[PDB]
Amino acid sequence: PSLYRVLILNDDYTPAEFVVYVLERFFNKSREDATRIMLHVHQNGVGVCGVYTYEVAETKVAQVIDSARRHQHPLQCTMEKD
Amino acid sequence: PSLYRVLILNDDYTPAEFVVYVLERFFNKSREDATRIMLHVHQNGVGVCGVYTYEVAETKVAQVIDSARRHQHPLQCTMEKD
Ligand SMILES: [Mg+2]
Repeated sequence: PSLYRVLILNDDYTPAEFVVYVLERFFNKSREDATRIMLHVHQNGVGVCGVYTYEVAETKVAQVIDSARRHQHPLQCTMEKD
Repeated sequence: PSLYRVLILNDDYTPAEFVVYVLERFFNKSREDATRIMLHVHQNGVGVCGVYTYEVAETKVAQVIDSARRHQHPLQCTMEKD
């Protein structure tokens, strides 16, 4: 079964603390891991949030976009085969 | 040790035609394949260019950044464990 990684992209608008919040809320990240991934996205432009089956990855991507827009942030989230 | 995927990230400055050029030249993509990946960059924010050993991935990333900046484009190219 081929799994899929969920990615978040950097942007200049979305607050760092919201990205940490998203990682903790939707990707079961510890505070430390969420902070490191957020910083990785900031530094490298993209970061890996988790790995799931195709349909679950689709769900996570959707949940992040929904949350982000309702929080008034343009945060971009997508997926790739892992 | 894993192989490593080379990624190109979207930005609001780099011409589509230059992204296609980079994919053709540095990642040996056919015109259609280069176009396909470029459109993924545009719509999803990131596209996969190729998968290589670590040192070769580093080389590709470097060659893309070198080419991009000399052509006055801010195109970001990075790598992740595949
Ligand atoms: Mg893999």
